[PDB]
Amino acid sequence: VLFAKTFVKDLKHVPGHIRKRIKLIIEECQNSNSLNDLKLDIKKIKGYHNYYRIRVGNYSIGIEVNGDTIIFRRVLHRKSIYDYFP
Amino acid sequence: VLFAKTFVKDLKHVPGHIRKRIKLIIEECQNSNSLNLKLDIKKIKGYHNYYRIRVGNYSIGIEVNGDTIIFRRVLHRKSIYDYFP
Amino acid sequence: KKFFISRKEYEKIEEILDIGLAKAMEETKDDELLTYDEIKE
Amino acid sequence: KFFISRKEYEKIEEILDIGLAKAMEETKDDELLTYDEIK
Repeated sequence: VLFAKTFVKDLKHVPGHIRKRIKLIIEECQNSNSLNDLKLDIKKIKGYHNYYRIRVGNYSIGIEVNGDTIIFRRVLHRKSIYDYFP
Repeated sequence: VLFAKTFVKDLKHVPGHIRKRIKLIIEECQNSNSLNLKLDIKKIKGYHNYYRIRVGNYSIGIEVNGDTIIFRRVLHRKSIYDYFP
Repeated sequence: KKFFISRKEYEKIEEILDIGLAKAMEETKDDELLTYDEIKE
Repeated sequence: KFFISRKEYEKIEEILDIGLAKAMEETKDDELLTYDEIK
């Protein structure tokens, strides 16, 4: 697993219980280098090559899967996403 | 009033009951040449001379070029999502 | 299997809808303009 | 509350996906940190 700098800033504004859930995800990612789509809500983002979103409550984790490499790029609340349009 | 070619294409998808309400809108601004009327009309932010009229679940997109009202689009809210962003 | 949203969410969605409609209009920029008589054919 | 379901919900989800992808594009040149480095 790799983590974009910004993902760390993103994680500062995440409630304790959701960070805990994210930690679990990363831990399971560290043991298996895979994400279980039967246990997690995982969706490929259309119009991009290797972007996926995982839904954790009201938060979406934005990940890039480059080959075998999993990169955690962002974690944002639903309300914060509505702001990323030019 | 003027009508963009696309508006006609857009109208073939609009149901009867909405088409009746649009006709009443066209009929009124034909003699007044203004959309100001019990209309749910708003100016679209970020754009020049663009206006939206809500007709139930449909939105009519209008451009006012000086003193000319141009009906450009009429779309169901579900269809509008694809044009964003 | 049935969804419900708040008023603040509805309001944000109306803002999205205006912009989508604006972009929908931008697509018609090169369109022939028709009179009322011409539109009924 | 305001009813929405359901084809419309999916369309809103698509927009949310694009917003996140765009948020992710802002990090394209970011330093990528290891599992060890992050804390």
